[PDB]
Amino acid sequence: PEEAIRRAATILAEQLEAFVDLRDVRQPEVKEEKPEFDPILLLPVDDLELTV
DNA sequence: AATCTATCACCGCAAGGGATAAATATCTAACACCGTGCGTGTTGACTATTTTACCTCTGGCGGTGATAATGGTTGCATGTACTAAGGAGGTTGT
Repeated sequence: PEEAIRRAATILAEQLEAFVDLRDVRQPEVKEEKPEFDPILLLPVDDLELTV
């Protein structure tokens, strides 16, 4: 389950035609985000640049 | 505990979205002034703060009435189911 997740769950990209613009009408509304910056002592191990 | 090939995919690395912070412009608030009026001060006359004195409230409680009145109240403990004990007394027995 440490492999069988990171595209195995994003199959959600195949369950969303029912709900998030069913048609052809993307509208002006945002994504409104989360930033925390380099090189803060709290930053994830991914901020060493990794390998699969 | 090292090796990797061969998974399912994260990175490989192009694009672009929001963000925030700069500059501007607006807002308000903090203040310093002024003016008001109140609680700044002593003095003085008031009248009723307190005390004691006096004259005379409220409520302390002790005292007990007499034409005569002279057989009383009191209602439901409980109705069941048990059974252990004591109580009775005549008698046929110990």
